[PDB]
Amino acid sequence: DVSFRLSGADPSSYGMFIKDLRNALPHTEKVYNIPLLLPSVSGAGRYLLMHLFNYDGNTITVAVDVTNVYIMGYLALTTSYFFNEPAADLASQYVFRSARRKITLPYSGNYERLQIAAGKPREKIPIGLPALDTAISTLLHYDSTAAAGALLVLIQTTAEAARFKYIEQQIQERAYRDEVPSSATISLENSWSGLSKQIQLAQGNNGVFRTPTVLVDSKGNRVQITNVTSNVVTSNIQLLLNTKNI
Ligand SMILES: *[C@@H]1O[C@H](CO)[C@@H](O)[C@H](O)[C@H]1NC(C)=O
Ligand SMILES: NC(=[NH2+])NCCC[C@H](N)C(=O)O
Repeated sequence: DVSFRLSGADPSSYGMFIKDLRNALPHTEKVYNIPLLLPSVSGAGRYLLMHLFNYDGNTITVAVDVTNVYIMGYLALTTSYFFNEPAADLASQYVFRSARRKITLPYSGNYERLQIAAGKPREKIPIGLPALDTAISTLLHYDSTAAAGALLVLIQTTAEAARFKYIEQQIQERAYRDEVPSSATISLENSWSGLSKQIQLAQGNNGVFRTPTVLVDSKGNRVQITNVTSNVVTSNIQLLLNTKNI
């Protein structure tokens, strides 16, 4: 398990949490020095538990699929909540079985559905450590519209930060003041599957991507990534989605 406490949190302790989260994900290979997530894991070992504590010390436990860093569901007191998705339904066979009741949320966990449920795109939802504290608090008591927004915050401040150092740093900058994600942040989130694939394809193509990946940089300019010498590959991305899952 990994844990993060918002009480006394600062950029350093958040950084330690994200490092723990990355290190909890199993891999047998690295591809261009980036850990390659496993094609599959059977049984309960597929799921990592993240224990998150809000500023008041109340807690939720979030189940994460270790092959893709997707959040499947979470436990709040004696109630479990899962996305309306076959993969989350499967997760519910292994995690939080001692919950007194299980609620299936009225949406799947992908960005498009969550944004529809929340009533706003995540370009408009502030993120940061205060937003994460709020999100944990929201998830403690069921409200599906509010939860969709909280889950968008949760996904970006945990999973997305684990995947990209740039995103981790963006959250560190928002340790004491929320701010909507940069356009670069959104671009990276949207491109993880694509980048993971092209980095793996580059292995037998002399470090060259079979298909260029288009991204937005910190400045707001649109740029093409074509090979593994790009800063996004050498410095930023921290986990690769296995091509068998793409
Ligand atoms: C590879 O990407 C680097 C970094 O962006 C770029 O400067 C260079 O033009 C590219 N080289 C090749 C051979 O694709
Ligand atoms: N990167 C993440 N933690 N994403 C959470 C979403 C998980 C959800 N099961 C999905 O369909 O993606």
